[PDB]
Amino acid sequence: NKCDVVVVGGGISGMAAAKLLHDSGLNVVVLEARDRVGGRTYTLRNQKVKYVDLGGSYVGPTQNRILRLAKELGLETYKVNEVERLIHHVKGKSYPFRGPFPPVWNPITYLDHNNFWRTMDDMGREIPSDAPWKAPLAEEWDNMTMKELLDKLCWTESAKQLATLFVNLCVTAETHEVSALWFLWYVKQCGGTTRIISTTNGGQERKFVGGSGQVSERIMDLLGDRVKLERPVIYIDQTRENVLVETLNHEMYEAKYVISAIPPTLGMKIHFNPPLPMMRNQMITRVPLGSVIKCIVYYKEPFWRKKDYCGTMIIDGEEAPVAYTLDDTKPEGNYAAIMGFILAHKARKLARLTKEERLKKLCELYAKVLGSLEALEPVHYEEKNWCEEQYSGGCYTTYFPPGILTQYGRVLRQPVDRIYFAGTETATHWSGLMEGAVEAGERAAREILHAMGKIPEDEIWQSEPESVDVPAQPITTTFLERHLPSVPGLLRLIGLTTI
Amino acid sequence: NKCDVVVVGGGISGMAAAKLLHDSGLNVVVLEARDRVGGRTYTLRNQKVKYVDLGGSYVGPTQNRILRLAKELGLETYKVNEVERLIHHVKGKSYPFRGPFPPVWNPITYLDHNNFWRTMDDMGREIPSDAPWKAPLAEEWDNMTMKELLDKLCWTESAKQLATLFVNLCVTAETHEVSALWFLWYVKQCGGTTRIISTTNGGQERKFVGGSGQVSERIMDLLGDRVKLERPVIYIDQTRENVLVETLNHEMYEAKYVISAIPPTLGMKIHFNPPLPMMRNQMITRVPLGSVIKCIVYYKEPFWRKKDYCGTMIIDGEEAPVAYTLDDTKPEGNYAAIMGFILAHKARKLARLTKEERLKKLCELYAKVLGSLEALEPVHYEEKNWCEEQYSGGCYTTYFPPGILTQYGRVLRQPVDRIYFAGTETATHWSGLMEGAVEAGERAAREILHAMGKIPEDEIWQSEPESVDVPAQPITTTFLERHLPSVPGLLRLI
Ligand SMILES: *[C]C1=C([C])[C]=C2C(=[C]1)N([C][C]([O])[C]([O])[C]([O])[C]OP([O])(=O)OP([O])(=O)O[C][C]1O[C](N3[C]=NC4=C3N=[C]N=C4[N])[C]([O])[C]1[O])C1=NC(=O)[N]C(=O)C1=N2C#C[C][N][C]1[C][C]C2=C1[C]=[C][C]=[C]2
Ligand SMILES: *[C]C1=C([C])[C]=C2C(=[C]1)N([C][C]([O])[C]([O])[C]([O])[C]OP([O])(=O)OP([O])(=O)O[C][C]1O[C](N3[C]=NC4=C3N=[C]N=C4[N])[C]([O])[C]1[O])C1=NC(=O)[N]C(=O)C1=N2C#C[C][N][C]1[C][C]C2=C1[C]=[C][C]=[C]2
Repeated sequence: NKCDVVVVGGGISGMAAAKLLHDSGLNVVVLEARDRVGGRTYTLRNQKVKYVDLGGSYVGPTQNRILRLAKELGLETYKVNEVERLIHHVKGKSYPFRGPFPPVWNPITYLDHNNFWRTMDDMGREIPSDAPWKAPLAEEWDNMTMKELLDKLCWTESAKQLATLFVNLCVTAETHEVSALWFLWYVKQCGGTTRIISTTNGGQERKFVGGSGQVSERIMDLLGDRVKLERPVIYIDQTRENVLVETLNHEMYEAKYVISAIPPTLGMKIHFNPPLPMMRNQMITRVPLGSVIKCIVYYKEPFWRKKDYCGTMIIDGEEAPVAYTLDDTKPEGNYAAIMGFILAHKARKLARLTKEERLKKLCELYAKVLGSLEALEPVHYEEKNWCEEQYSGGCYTTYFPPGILTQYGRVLRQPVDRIYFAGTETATHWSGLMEGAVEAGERAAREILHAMGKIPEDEIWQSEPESVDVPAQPITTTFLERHLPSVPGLLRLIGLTTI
Repeated sequence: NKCDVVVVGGGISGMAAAKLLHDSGLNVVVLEARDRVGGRTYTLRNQKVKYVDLGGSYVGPTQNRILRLAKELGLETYKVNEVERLIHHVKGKSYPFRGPFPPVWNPITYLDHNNFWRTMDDMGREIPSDAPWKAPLAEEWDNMTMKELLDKLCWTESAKQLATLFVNLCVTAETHEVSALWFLWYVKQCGGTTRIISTTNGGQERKFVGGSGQVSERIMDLLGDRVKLERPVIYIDQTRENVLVETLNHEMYEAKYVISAIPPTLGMKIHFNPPLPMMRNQMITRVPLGSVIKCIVYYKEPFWRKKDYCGTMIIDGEEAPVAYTLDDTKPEGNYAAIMGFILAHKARKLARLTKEERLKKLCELYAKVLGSLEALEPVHYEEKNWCEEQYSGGCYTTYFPPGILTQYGRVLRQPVDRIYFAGTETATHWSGLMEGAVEAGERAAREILHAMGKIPEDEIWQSEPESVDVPAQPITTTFLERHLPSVPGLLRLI
């Protein structure tokens, strides 16, 4: 009933906010719609898999907040398998390689690929992480889709196809669905192209032993009966001295402040009194989440390793249901498994099939890519289509269609009277991921602490010490990578020598 | 409590559905979130204006359903003033003209303008009204914004600027915000470029005497206590024999079927049990409404008429708060007024100002465009910013960003168990307008009648006889309009 702060949403962000406030001595309540905490993280446990992350899973260097929170809760990480060769499957053929990027041999295609990634990061440097709408060319970039940008930048189909796969994989959306400004911000605020795409030294380096769901679960353990499950919030009334928060199951909660720790668009599920300001009212109708099915196929052994394949496959082409896989085998070497994502339009298209039909398609794909009949012999299968989730809206995160980030972006984490906004979408570093969830939850909590006069203004945003367990190697480039011309750059160079 | 059909939303679509079901002998309840009916229509009454439409207002030829429904309810229309000259204000100068289209005199510009409008309609002919995702090039066109299309098609800045204004005015959204497929469908399903843009013989020909709000009000009068105001729906449960509909004010309604007559995205405000199917679950997060402030400045006299101006202004350029106006003077010739729309990003930008500040900006603009100091002497002002409305989400209607219509469009009016979908967004003719609201409400009602075995399948969709009061003249083109080359066409010929 009565408390200091109501946190709407018991995902990592809401739980991190609640924990910080609780630790500070405030009385907090977490109102969670589902019969579980964790939200876009979910760790299934059964005898066949032991445990498996069906939602958010990967953590890595530079994600120091999630690493610190998890460590404090008694969790450990392990390294995703990248010992053996990666595979790039292009035009029906597999090409093994090493390093974050698939190598390209054609001199022209090489220049084009090199220029694409370089330009993505170049453009990124012009975009403030905490205010992407302040980029010098914000409007120009926001008024273009990523498809238009790729069409302009890529002088080869090879680069365009790989860039497209990259976008689909990064933000579970099609290149024509998303703003170029927003996508460029998204990559930059994850530390750039190399950091976001890498397993070793990147966002996919590690997973939590026992699953990421433990983060939210262990915070719930700490908070006890303060977490209220199956309490979807339907109504927030700020017309009186204390904020009134009502749930679907007919309960009323009274608080000094509220943290909204749900995906921005899911704010639509709440009726507000007084109405939201115009900009937020419209913003929450303009910000969809992406589409993805996370699929894990289990095998007797990690047979790919015997062929000097680590389990990573970058698979291009419309026919492939999954465009990207990672080895999901336990650190102990058992429960051998391949994790694959079915992305964007394919999540929509293939949702029509049965679980068994999807398993068959994945195994047949993997058999071809790995050149291994063993891939046709799965022992178990688990999957989760996040598009079906009423209380998520999709995964991994919210994307911005053209024109929206510049017009409505500044509204995202602007308080509405006594409502403050958490959720990974409001983060400024690794927004979209578990790291961003922690950053945003703790920042929102500290905004309330400041509002109560408990901390100074300069303590709202707090730096995080680097993990000792997961140190970050710097992202480096070669002289040639920095200075090799683009394709049009080479053509202009030829033109001047001709003239 | 218990009834045959619960209609969620008491706008024109919900009211039209409820009326049809009521007339058929079913027990209906309308659950309306606001303290009023009408939704995206709202007629304000006061001494200063008598009445004024602050939402949907215009009707015209080919909109036979809204005209028939209004007539039955005892309403009449009158013609929007288009006797005198229209004005196109370009690069700081006013150019008076007659006919629906502002003329162009540069020959290359003429070819470009002609080709643009022609191509819009050409493309439209390949788009099925009831299934735009079935267009032969549906994916190609859906994966482009209108901005990209205009960039490809328009070889002149003049054409591109006017095309942009057209998009902004049509769908209260920026060219880069919207799918080309969806926009081309939108225009085509309103009868094409000429029909949608025209006052005389088009969508802006007429208004209702006394206001369009009377449509929803008079149906509420007919239905009596069946309409429940300040009942926002929060929860729909379909797990049991009868559908359970719960409201915010703690009431429970039980019905055999439900009609959702709210903007698609506002379905998000309802918690569903069981959850919605995947495609609808995501669809309702992908479909925003546009942004507009409707502004009416009142004057002592319709002074523009004295200068042989009808009051229609098409105003190019970023600086102008309002890109389009119409004379809003009463049929009697009193309550002289100019109606203007503040569109898309300008609605966002100018919302920051006070009502008085917007009035000043509009009056100064009108003084410039009309070349009249009389425009600086308003006697009254009314405005409505639809972006602020929790239970609308915007106006005039829902737009589809690139990629959405092809991926999710088929979901729009697909029933979910015992929930059927009305609302202007689900119409196949004049979707977005009051006409579409009536079409969709009556179709949704008839889907339920068919589900109950009361009517055959072929009666779900019903043709509408042409209004005798507002007959439609055909849209015609000249030989030269049809056959003159585009700019690249002329270049290839050279
Ligand atoms: C789903 C997913 C997947 C499948 C995957 C992934 C993910 C996801 N991610 C993301 C994560 O998960 C996120 O971010 C997080 O989790 C978030 O958090 P937050 O913010 O907290 O949120 P949430 O969870 O959602 O929560 C919320 C809550 O609330 C609630 N509600 C609602 N509504 C309501 C409520 N309550 C009350 N009332 C009302 N009304 C709900 O229920 C919930 O609970 C991720 N992340 C990370 O970190 N990691 C990972 O891994 C992930 N994932 C993914 C990834 C991928 N990656 C890839 C690979 C390769 C590559 C890539 C990318 C790029 C490049 C390369
Ligand atoms: C806003 C607006 C404006 C400003 C303008 C306009 C408009 C609008 N429009 C549109 C109309 O209005 C519409 O369409 C209608 O109205 C719709 O209907 P419906 O479908 O029925 O829907 P609504 O109204 O929205 O209703 C709904 C209801 O529901 C409710 N809710 C919500 N949620 C809920 C509820 N309930 C319970 N629960 C829950 N949860 C609400 O409240 C409501 O009530 C229009 N239209 C027509 O027809 N006309 C006109 O005029 C209009 N407007 C406009 C126009 C413009 N035009 C222009 C000029 C020149 C040109 C143009 C265009 C193109 C070319 C040229």
